[PDB]
Amino acid sequence: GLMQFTLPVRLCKEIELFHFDIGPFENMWPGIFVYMVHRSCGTSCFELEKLCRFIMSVKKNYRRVPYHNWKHAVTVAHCMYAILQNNHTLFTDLERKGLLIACLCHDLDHRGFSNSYLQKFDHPLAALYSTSTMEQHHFSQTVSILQLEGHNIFSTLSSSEYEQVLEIIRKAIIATDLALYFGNRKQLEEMYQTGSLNLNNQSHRDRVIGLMMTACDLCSVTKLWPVTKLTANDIYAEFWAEGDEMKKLGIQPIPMMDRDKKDEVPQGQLGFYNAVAIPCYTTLTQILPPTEPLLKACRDNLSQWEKVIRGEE
Ligand SMILES: Cn1cc(NC(=O)c2nc(C3CC3)ccc2Nc2cncnc2)c(C(=O)NCC(C)(C)O)n1
Ligand SMILES: [Mg+2]
Ligand SMILES: [Zn+2]
Repeated sequence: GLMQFTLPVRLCKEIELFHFDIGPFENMWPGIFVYMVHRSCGTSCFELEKLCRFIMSVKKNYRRVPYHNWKHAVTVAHCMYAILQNNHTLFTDLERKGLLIACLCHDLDHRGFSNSYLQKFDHPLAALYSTSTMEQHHFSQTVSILQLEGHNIFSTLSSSEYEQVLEIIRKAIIATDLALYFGNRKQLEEMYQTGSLNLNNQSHRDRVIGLMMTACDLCSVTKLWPVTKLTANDIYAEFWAEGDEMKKLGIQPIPMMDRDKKDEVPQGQLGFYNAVAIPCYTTLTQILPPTEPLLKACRDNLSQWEKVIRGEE
């Protein structure tokens, strides 16, 4: 209770910023996450012994893949921290509790392959879950660990408040199916612009929380260039591995996933920045102005990709 986590000065300062990198020291990441919970939610939110045992079970059940790993899970959790600490009054006590835990669990048990490859491989999870195949599997994993003994971190909530938070976490983990981002944003764009957006409307809240979960998920496009550039390599290591497996089924993969098509990558990032990221953060700023720094960071990294095409690097 009187046991505050304190980070070295550089981290203490640099963790409040949006563009923070959580560093290459794995064993610090659980402390970082706990520091973030305590400042974002409170020292009372979670029994510190149940939290630490949860955190380390979640860590155990992320795999050793290049991108969709334990570092991603913590990275995404930080971007959510940053948003909440810059939107102090807007979000309920349960929302702050739920969301940080959703982000840490969003990609639980990721294999390094998309929903499309699970379908075309005819994987069992495709049979169980036709749409948002992995994201439903992720949430299934979270629920499984929450229920392990000495892991129920929400044991002080009422039966209703506990259903509330698992629903927040369910919607939040499904939201990270990018195939749902497009319509969700498009519906928030109109609502803002026609001025019918209303944060007391709980169907609108689910949408805005949906945007926050994309924003956080893609937040490697919102780092300083050297972190974004280097994380590109990790994401494309999963992409090219999946295309290898697409080739293996007798399917010529989309250039993105074809490791013979590395020349096309800069342009592919443009199309991604213009098509998915700039619009994601634009629409997020319009709803949550103090998230502007994610847009600024995104655009800077958009410019660095133009500069790579122009040969200046
Ligand atoms: C050519 N191309 C690249 C794509 N995606 C990515 O490059 C990308 N995806 C994600 C996850 C999925 C959200 C996260 C980071 C990413 N890049 C990145 C850059 N720098 C640092 N870290 C990460 C797409 C794409 O998915 N289009 C959308 C579809 C293909 C679904 O239409 N198309
Ligand atoms: Mg995912
Ligand atoms: Zn993710």
